[PDB]
Amino acid sequence: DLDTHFTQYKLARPYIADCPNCGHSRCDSPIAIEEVRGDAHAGVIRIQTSAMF
Amino acid sequence: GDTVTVGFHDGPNRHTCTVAHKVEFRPVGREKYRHPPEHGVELPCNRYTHKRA
Repeated sequence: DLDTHFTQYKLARPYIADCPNCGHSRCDSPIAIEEVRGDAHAGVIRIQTSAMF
Repeated sequence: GDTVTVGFHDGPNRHTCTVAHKVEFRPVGREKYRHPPEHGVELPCNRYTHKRA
């Protein structure tokens, strides 16, 4: 579908926040990780980042 | 990990060397880690500085 993608893109936009990537000591990135989820038996995980894909 | 390796390219070569040598991740305070989290209490630690000279 494309319509649902439009409703996703109708008003959403990326944003910038902080992540504790300690390779660079609390950097602020567009790719800010938020609440990764994994409970599937097969070992799959989905992650909800801070950038539009 | 267990074996430390370092490698850099020049274009024909990968120039990699390896040393079998134990490496450890020592947690401060009283709670074991996998990596220190974003928030919590502060403690006095010791580590190698990052100044040129």
